[PDB]
Amino acid sequence: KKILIVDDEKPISDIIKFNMTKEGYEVVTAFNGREALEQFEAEQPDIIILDLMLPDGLEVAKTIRKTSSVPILMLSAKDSEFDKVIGLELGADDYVTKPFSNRELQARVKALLRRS
Amino acid sequence: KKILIVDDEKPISDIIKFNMTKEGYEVVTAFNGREALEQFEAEQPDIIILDLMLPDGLEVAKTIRKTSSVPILMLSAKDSEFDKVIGLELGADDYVTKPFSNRELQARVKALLRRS
Ligand SMILES: [Xe]
Ligand SMILES: [Xe]
Repeated sequence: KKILIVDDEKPISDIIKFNMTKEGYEVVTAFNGREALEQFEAEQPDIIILDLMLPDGLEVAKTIRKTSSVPILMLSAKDSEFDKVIGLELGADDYVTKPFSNRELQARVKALLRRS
Repeated sequence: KKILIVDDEKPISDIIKFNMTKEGYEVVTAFNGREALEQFEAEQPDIIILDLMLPDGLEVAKTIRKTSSVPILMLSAKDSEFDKVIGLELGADDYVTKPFSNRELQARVKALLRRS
């Protein structure tokens, strides 16, 4: 399976990339909203891990949902009700906060792919 | 023309109703998100003035846009960039803050109907 990690912090992007590669996923990366959209169209990932804050995540997920039902897992340091709810309502299938557990992230990615 | 005013404060709802009636609009009212949706479907207004905070406005406008291009003018006490931008991106044609000028509200309603 192919995962697109949309994350503007190269340290976090590398941790997720390393862990998904170890699990046997193919990884493509993007570091802003424009790159996320280009990678999305060109690579057709099976799942996207999308941070909410990008050079926004809300906007990327909105435009994606115009054409695609690809599962989106939103990742963010923002952990209030309002953040989670508006990520889910704007199309996220799931919303995990940072810092996260590597094993939980993996379990939640598999649960998204299982249902999809 | 028919205006649906979705506002959960009966004092503000009455000020807008009074002013739109004086301008020759037919007015229907709704005081929460559920009533807004019911009035929308049953009354088919030409325009909707939608407050953002309801017993949300963001959710109402989202679901409306699933089926309809009816012009939406968002009205709110929240006046930050983030509020305006996410109201517009979630489908509002316009975003006016409270307190507002009665004459400006009227001018902006007419400008929405002119283009539509
Ligand atoms: Xe958005
Ligand atoms: Xe929403």
